[PDB]
Amino acid sequence: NECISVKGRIYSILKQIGSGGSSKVFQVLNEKKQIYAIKYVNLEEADNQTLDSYRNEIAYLNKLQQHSDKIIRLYDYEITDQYIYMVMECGNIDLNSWLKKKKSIDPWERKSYWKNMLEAVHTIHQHGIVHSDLKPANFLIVDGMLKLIDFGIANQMQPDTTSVVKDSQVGTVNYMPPEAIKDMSSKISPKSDVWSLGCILYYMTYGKTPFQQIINQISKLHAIIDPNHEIEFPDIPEKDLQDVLKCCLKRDPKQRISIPELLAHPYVQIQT
Ligand SMILES: [Cl-]
Ligand SMILES: [Cl-]
Repeated sequence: NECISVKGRIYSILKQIGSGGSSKVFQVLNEKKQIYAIKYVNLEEADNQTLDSYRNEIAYLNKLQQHSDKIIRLYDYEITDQYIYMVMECGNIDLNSWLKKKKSIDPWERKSYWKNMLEAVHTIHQHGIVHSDLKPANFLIVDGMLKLIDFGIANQMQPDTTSVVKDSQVGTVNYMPPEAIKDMSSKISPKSDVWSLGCILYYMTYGKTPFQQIINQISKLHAIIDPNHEIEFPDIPEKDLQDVLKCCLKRDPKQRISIPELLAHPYVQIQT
């Protein structure tokens, strides 16, 4: 059936994982029958700003390879004026797809994923990137590890079928930090990613993001910035987890906990 050549290396297409804006992802095999994911981007009719954002995303992905194995591997790539191919490490399943099909998450699993997420995001912060759009879909489960897939630089959407890609009703403000919303009139910092990570852990803890129940988007944004609107933190066995969540979801980012401090938190450091 179909092949893709990248830097002269031939890859046969096992299957298509999804589509995007003008994008496709495929599971492929090399000549030794080792599996990879190839992202294809059609550059035809794409503007400098999008090109530049992909160029910049690739440069960062490329550079940060060496710094953390909680970043998706970029084995190789090919860029012309007409297209991009990126040869990347293939995963098992994204975190959102995984969480959506899980009844309840094992406490140990949750903690372990939490550590992976902190480390990946810590890495990008150390190279001056604030992602600013973190959600479960930005993480891929690989060998039982979470790996960050993108840096929020590229104007890309993670792979899905035709109906989802053309669905105007996807794109949540459920993970959006208060300081971004008050920005609207640079409030965004590494603390913004802490809030979003906090919403992911909260989800993995209580089965919903903090404001998921507010269905009107404008109402939801109103609740996110409203200090008087209390976030519920139901008592749970893991008191360290409960604390983490309270520390990540402080509306004032100066009061909000940082990543280096999350990495020294009991929830992360003390076992059983
Ligand atoms: Cl895309
Ligand atoms: Cl629990």
